[PDB]
Amino acid sequence: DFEEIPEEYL
Amino acid sequence: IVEGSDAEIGMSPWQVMLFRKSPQELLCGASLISDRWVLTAAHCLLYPPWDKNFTENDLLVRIGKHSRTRYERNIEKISMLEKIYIHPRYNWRENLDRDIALMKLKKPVAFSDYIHPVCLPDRETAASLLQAGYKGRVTGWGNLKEGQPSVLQVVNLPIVERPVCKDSTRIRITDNMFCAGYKPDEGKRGDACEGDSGGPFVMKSPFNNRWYQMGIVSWGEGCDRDGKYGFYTHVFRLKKWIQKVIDQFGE
Amino acid sequence: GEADCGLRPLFEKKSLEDKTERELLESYI
Ligand SMILES: Clc1ccc(-c2cc(C3CCNCC3)[nH]n2)cc1
Repeated sequence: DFEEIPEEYL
Repeated sequence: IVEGSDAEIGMSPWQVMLFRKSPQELLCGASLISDRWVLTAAHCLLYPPWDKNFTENDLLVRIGKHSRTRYERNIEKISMLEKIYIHPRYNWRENLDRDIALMKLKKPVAFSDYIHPVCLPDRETAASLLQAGYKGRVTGWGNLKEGQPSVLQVVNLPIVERPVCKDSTRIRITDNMFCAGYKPDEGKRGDACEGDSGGPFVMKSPFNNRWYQMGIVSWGEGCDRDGKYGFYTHVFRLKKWIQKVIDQFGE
Repeated sequence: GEADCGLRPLFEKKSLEDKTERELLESYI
C-alpha cells in the first residue's frame, strides 16, 4: 500500500 | 479523520507518522516537540491485550509528510528511535489512563518549512484554553469512515463539558482525559478514527499566537457517532513526567 | 519549551493565516 522507502532507513 | 478536510501544506509541521518497518504500515500519529523528541499515545507502542509491545527497532517515525503513502523525496525525513519511554502508570488494563509516551530519536531532525515543533502548554495556557466550547484541531492519516485519505486530514472540534463526556460512555473517565466533538444537536460533525491515535489535539493561543499541544488522540467508541466523543490524553496534567524524562535522558 | 515552538514557517512566520484557524479564534470567547 505504501511506496517503498529508501533501504538505508530499514 | 472522519468529516475533516485536506490539510494545507505546512499546516501541521509537527505532525509525525509512526511507521512499522515490516510489514510497512502506518501505526499511529505522533508529534515533534523538539529536534530529538516525539510525543505519542502509549497504546500505540504497548497494548498487551492485542500482543502489542514494540521495541525501538520495530519502528520508524516519518516527519514533514503530507501524502499518506508516497515517499516524499526532499521533503520528509525518516528517523530511527534511540529509546521509547512509556508512562509508568499508563493503565492498559482498564481505561488507557495516562495514555502517553515519548520517543527519543537517534539523531536530531533538521527543521524546515515542513518540519517544526509544537509547544507544550504551561499551567496558565491550559487553564485558559481547556474550556468547554473552545475548539482545538486534530490531524491524521487515519480512516475517513468507521476509506483512507490521500493526504493528511484536519478537523476542528470543540472541547466538551466533563459531565457530558462522562455520561456518553460506560468507561471510567479520569482527570488525565478530556473529550471533544460536536453534540447531535450542534449539527456539524467530525472525529478521529482508526490510525489517527497518538497524534495531536492542538490549539492556537490567542495571547501569543503560538500552537500548543493540549491533547493526544487516545480513544473512542466508533468514529463520529452521534452522542459519542473522542477522548484525548490531557497533556498538561502529565507534563511533569514529560519534563522528568527529557531532563534525565535528553542531552 | 523551545524558543520558536508553535510558529509555522509557512503561516505564522510569514504572517499567513490557514483556512480554518479563525474558527478556533472565534470559539475562544
Ligand atoms: Cl479520539 C479517538 C476517536 C476514535 C478513535 C478510534 C476508533 C477506532 C475504531 C476501532 C475499531 N472499531 C471502530 C472504531 N479506532 N480509533 C481513536 C481516538
